[PDB]
Amino acid sequence: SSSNNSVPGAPNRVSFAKLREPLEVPGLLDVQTDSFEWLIGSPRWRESAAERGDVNPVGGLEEVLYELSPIEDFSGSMSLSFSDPRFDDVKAPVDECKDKDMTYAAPLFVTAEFINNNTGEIKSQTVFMGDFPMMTEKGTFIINGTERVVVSQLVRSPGVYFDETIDKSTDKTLHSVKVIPSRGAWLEFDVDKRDTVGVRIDRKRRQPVTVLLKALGWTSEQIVERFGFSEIMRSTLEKDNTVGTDEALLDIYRKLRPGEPPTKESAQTLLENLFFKEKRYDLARVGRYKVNKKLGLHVGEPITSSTLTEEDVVATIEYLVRLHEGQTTMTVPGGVEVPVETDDIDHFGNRRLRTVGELIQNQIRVGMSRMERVVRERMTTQDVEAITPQTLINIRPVVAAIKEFFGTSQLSQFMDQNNPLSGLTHKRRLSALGPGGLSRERAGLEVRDVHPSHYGRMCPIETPEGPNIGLIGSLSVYARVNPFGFIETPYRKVVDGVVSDEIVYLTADEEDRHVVAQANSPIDADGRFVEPRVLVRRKAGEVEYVPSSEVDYMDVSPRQMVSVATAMIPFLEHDDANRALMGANMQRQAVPLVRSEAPLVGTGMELRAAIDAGDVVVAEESGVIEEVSADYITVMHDNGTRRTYRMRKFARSNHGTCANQCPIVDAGDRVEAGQVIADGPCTDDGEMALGKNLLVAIMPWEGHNYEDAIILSNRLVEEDVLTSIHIEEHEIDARDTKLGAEEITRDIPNISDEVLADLDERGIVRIGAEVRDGDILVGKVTPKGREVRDTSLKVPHGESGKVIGIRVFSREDEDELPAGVNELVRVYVAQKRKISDGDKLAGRHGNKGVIGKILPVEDMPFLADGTPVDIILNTHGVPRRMNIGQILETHLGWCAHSGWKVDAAKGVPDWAARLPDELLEAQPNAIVSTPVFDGAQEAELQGLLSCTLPNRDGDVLVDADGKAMLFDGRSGEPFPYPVTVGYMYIMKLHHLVDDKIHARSTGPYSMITQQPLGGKAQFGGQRFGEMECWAMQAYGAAYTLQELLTIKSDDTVGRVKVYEAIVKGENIPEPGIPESFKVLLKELQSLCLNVEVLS
Amino acid sequence: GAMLDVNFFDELRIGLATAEDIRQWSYGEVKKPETINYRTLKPEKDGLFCEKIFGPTRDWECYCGKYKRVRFKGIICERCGVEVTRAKVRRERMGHIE
Amino acid sequence: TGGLPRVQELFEARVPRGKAPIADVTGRVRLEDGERFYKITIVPDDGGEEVVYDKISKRQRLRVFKRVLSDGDHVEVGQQLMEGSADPHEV
Amino acid sequence: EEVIAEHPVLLNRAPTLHRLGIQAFEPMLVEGKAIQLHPLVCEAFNADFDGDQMAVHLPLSAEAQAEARILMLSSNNILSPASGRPLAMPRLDMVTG
Amino acid sequence: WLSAASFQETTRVLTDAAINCRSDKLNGLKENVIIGKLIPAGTGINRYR
Amino acid sequence: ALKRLKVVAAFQQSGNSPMGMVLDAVPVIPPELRPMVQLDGGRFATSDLNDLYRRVINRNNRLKRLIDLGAPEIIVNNEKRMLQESVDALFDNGRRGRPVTGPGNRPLKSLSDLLKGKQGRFRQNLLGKRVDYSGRSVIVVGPQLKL
Amino acid sequence: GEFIPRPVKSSFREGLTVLEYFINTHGARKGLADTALRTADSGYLTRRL
RNA sequence: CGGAGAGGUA
DNA sequence: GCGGGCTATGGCGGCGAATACCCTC
DNA sequence: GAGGGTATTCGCCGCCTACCTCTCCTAGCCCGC
Ligand SMILES: [Mg+2]
Ligand SMILES: [Zn+2]
Repeated sequence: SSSNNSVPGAPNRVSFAKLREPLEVPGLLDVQTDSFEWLIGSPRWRESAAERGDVNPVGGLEEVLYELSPIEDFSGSMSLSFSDPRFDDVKAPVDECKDKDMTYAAPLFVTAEFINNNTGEIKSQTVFMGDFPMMTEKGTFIINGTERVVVSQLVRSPGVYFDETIDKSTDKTLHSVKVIPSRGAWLEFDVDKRDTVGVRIDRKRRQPVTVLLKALGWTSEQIVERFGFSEIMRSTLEKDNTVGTDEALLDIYRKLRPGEPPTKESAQTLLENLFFKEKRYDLARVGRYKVNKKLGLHVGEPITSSTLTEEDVVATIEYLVRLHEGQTTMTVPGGVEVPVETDDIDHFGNRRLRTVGELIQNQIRVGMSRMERVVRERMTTQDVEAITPQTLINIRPVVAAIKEFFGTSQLSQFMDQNNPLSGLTHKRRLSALGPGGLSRERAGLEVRDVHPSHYGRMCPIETPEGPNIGLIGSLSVYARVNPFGFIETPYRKVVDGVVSDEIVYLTADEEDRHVVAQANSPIDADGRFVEPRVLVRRKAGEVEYVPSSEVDYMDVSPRQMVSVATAMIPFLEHDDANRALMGANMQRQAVPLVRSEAPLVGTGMELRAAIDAGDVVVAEESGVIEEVSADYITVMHDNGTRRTYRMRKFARSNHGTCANQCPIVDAGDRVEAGQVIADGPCTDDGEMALGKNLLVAIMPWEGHNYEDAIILSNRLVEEDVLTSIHIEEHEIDARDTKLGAEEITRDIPNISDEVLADLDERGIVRIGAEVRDGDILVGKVTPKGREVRDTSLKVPHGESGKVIGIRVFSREDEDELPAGVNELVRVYVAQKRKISDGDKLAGRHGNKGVIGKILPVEDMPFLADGTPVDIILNTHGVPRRMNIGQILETHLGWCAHSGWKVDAAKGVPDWAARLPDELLEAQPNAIVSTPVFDGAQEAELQGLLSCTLPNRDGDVLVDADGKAMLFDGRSGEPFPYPVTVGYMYIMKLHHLVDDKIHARSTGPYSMITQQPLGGKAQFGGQRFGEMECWAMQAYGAAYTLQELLTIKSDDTVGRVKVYEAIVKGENIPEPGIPESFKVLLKELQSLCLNVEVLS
Repeated sequence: GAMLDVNFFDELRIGLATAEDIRQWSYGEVKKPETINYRTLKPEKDGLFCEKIFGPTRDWECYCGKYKRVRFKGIICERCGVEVTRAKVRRERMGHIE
Repeated sequence: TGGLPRVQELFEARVPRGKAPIADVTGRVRLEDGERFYKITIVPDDGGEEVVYDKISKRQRLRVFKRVLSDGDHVEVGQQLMEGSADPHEV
Repeated sequence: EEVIAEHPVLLNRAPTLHRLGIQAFEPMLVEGKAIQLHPLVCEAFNADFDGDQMAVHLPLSAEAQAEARILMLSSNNILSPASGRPLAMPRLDMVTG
Repeated sequence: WLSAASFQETTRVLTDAAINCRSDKLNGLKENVIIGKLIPAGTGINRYR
Repeated sequence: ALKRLKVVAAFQQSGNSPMGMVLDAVPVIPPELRPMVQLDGGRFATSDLNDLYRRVINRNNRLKRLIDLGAPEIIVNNEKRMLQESVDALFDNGRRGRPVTGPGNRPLKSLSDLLKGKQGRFRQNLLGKRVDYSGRSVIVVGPQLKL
Repeated sequence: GEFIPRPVKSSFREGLTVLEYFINTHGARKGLADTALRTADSGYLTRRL
């Protein structure tokens, strides 16, 4: 009945679930953590591969080194090779780097051996290859003291693809094929609208296939021996108008290298160098595997090639010619049977995933290629018997590539740290847009779709809402990635009509040739479906009623297609997809409240989500708590060892929120390994807590909750229910300056000591001081040539709070400062924000809105016992938006808060027959759970509403319908009809009105086009666009438009004159000529155009 | 027709510019690919930011330093050759490359 | 087209898409039946000359004006013989 | 409070699809940091209260103020210029009541 | 040539206008807006202004 | 002949010779409209216009030296071609051949780019402005107000 | 754009199963994509008019 | 406050 | 030996203009 | 082989508005101190 019986110290949250889960949810950071230990070839990855891929365990760095080496000159008199990459201990701990500014990296070394092929002398050395950024245990990278996430990229797997199209002119089904290599040259073969098979090597003229066929060494005899059963194949040679092996080669040269002697040897070199050597063409292991699978070439020999071959290039032609006709089977000589068919380019078998390891490997590969070019250049301009490995290797390209990737890439993204869920969701993203993928505008509506192959591998609900709709996705819960980059999802094997154990991981390609059943299906613990028919995805995601003897697999749980954030919405199946998407996205925007409290009606995906996120502290090993304080826990292990955990208090996140850890254990308790020993930002007893439980009413009220507005009580402000803490970060440094030298000190000229009261001896303000909008935080002076110029740090407009911490790095203390600085003083100001009018709230069901009004607690609808409601939500928003799940949540929340007791005096009521024990009775403030797709039914909700406990006296405030009888606090009369009341879970989004208010009259101006600046942070003004100009013109209001466009924006004299007139009692002057017209005139003149104004 | 502008506009004409027009617009020639020096943080001479072509960089001042007051209004510097006027002139004057 | 693209092509005065021929002189027609082509000949009442269009694909239907278009039927000057959208430049 | 009396203000919501996207009102100071919009102009502005924002403009000269007061005043713009139907009509809760 | 250059294809319009040596009699909403002059409509007509 | 006469009559009717297509001088825009700024610390990042002007000036000076000192025809012709290409890229970078790209393999902003597009001079500075006496905030419903 | 012949058989009061929800997501997302495309398409026409 | 990239709200 | 400056093959539709393929003299 | 009439392919142009936050702008090498 309970939710999480595996975690040692878990709360007893009871569940309404009826279905057993065969498998436990995997680790939620395993992709990011495993794809990197594969890169560095850690022992753990080696052990993991031993029970699977023991045939050839090689890491990414080792593979790159083996592929690159040996490096030999043209004469072959010398060589250079690399082997056994090795890592040393990280220079500094993760906290040290995150604090100072250093990158979390470790040294890398490789054993380089130089062999002279004419003397036999071998010289070996250990060459330092540079610092390698390492991954923290949570799946992030610290680059320049900032945490980052390397997102996975969805791309098209290399291979050969056949497509089909209809010719408009003649209604003929033209076909095509394209060999897509990795780092190679394209090779098409079309069938045009004259039944003439052709080629388009690179982007050249459409040469007939027979050209290259003969150029490869074939003759008409063989060309008609293998090809010829197709009419077009023979007709190609019939009308080719050219013949001859050397003639064909010279034709290919005419089409390939224009303007150079067409010699047979040169054509051989060009062709068999472009498409066959080793280094220009790289199908890669995945590409070779896909080509062998498609063209049915080999099913034996382990893949030991990355280059094209004659058999493949002729099998492509055979496949195409058979395809065009109507054939549906082929068996290329010495190959297994394979069908003929087009390829869907969106399928999850035809598009793979590039993870962090592969991207970093590619960047290291390009750096090593540059270094190889350098070493080959230097290997011929230096004397022999003086060359050593250290004298030829230049590490600069590799370090430059690593820097560029980790600092200037579209996949290395700033981590989201609004709350624990946002970061975890960020680490599990699948993006299609990147260096090698689609484009945000040029992408059509067929790549922004939900494909049937995505069932169980990418969540269909959680996507952005704007231009990135369909381009960024989220990995599912039970899904994993295989060695080649194709995502797999678990399935439960069913044999002889019995749903057995032994989960087996499948791929989309494999899954397309089976029949899998629905998880939430009736089984009776005997391996035999209770019901006759079960919906199943037939072949192309076609749900169908099917005989029970055809099923071959079964989903693990009815919670397998959704992601982590979508699995925390209770009653998800009662909400429409749009509102569910809104709620899933909004759950990642909630701010951490000052005090956290877990829901009453959660789902269950909140303990594992919190633990895997890593914001809680988990005991390393079992033991007995010795001394617990606000700053440190000390577990006295069972072997005499003591390990003290330190809690990070009142820290700052990337998004200004407050991260604060609190121990939740006492000094005598005994803990177990893996038990939650402290809490985090949005956690309560180890479970996510992003909001609060509030008593809600569902009536319209005086038009204040009009059009999605909200009404709050004043208790939530007095008692600090929805209060939050935010932190700012002010930083200033003193440079050397051409002027020469600058100092931070209390010596600020022209200012009395009264203003500098809060300043101290050094120059910084006192911790525990109060700062308002405009106040010296770090007083300094820079001699701009005394010349001393006060450029002291000031509190930005609209900022206030208390200075809680100051960090100063001094060059005198041999700190790791940037180049050309001496001090890097930094400050922190924190302030508590209470809920106000204009702040945004929302639930888990896409019900958002701003706070229209905050009533006093006296004139609020109060129940018969005198308890006011906390929040009022309008009735007109619910039935239109198809998110009825909020009403069910309110009902169940009231039932949970009130506590209940099913009266099974004479048999359990028929509506509680399938209700687990420990759920037939509950005590007030009981926490329950309703899994996302297997939870509380409506009959159970009605039954529970029918039996709830009285409050203090024998009075039930809410009847069977779930509606109470309220009183009008503003007039006193009771409302004529009952109202729906209950408890729902509300979150406070990061869209506070204090950040969205801005005004201006005058201030900074731009320099080229002398118009106000844009932005709330340099004052700046609101822009009067072009459609507003159209509106003003349609009103027929010439003078307002003229003043707006002339004297308010870019009329330099006009602005000063207007200000001087308004400050006095004068009348506004006349506008002049704008300043953006003179710039245009000068630009037109600069384009050599004589533009003049004629009177 | 109206030089800078000033209202009472009647027509705005456009046309190709001959070498003579382009040489008449220019106040000088640019014949050195130097923009600005780093040590003194001043524009070079005969560059793309010369103060003897496009105008003074400081109101009523010379790169020579000979004249640095309003009283020296309108006199072309005898040492550096930079005319003494307001710094806004750099938004108007143009140069040419032969 | 039946939406914003239709509005755009109407205001851009482009050839519609499913351009349906429109008569240019009142007269009877010797309608002919064939695969991938329909021959529609304009036999004017005056009898000066006969215009004809034989490239009409069989996919498009025949407009119903006054009964469906039939062989040997008199038509008006601007009547649209087939079904679809007329090209603005011809009317 | 005396200074702002009888001085109209221009409010604008983006996108400005049509003419009624800019209308002139009269300012009265309130408590908070949000702008209070009369419920009957929402359809003209196509605005809602789930996170929408708006801009504010102040005409200075006498001609601009006269234009705001006579041409662009909200109470004088009740009918849609496109069709002539009223746009300050009650809706939702008012219709139900 | 000033209202067409602000709509589309600035380069083509400018190059053709320069060859044809076209003169712009500034009379229109867009042109008067660009040159900062009262638009000729509504309260900007002679009888009203 | 219709198009030919279009262009020929265009050049005939007015007193505009067709000799303005071939340039002997190149105007330079004023500096304050093509300014160069310094990043944090005092390091100047060059503007696109300045780099193109610099390339043209370099090529012009080197060709002038080659012609003045005397040289085989091939070198002079090659330098004249490299000056033609630089001047073409100044006015319109990317129209012919590969765009002249700066750091990070991105094409430079020529003088033509200043006038065209949604971010050009017109549709960004002349048909719309940034105006003072304006603000912005969130909107809430006031039911006690009047129309 | 073609209809699924299943069809979806449960109201949002009862609670759709997993397959019904998945096959509903298709039409759910296509509408938002089309809405973005249409808001992009309309402004160009309005400016031209 | 000039440019490039990433994320987001209506 | 280290620092600073100088140089060197996943949009798509519309449209027009610069150019393949075939009968005629 | 030129003429006149068809096809054919390539290049250019266009693709809503307003606002908020965050990180980074070359590499090699030759000369100078
Ligand atoms: Mg809204
Ligand atoms: Zn001087």
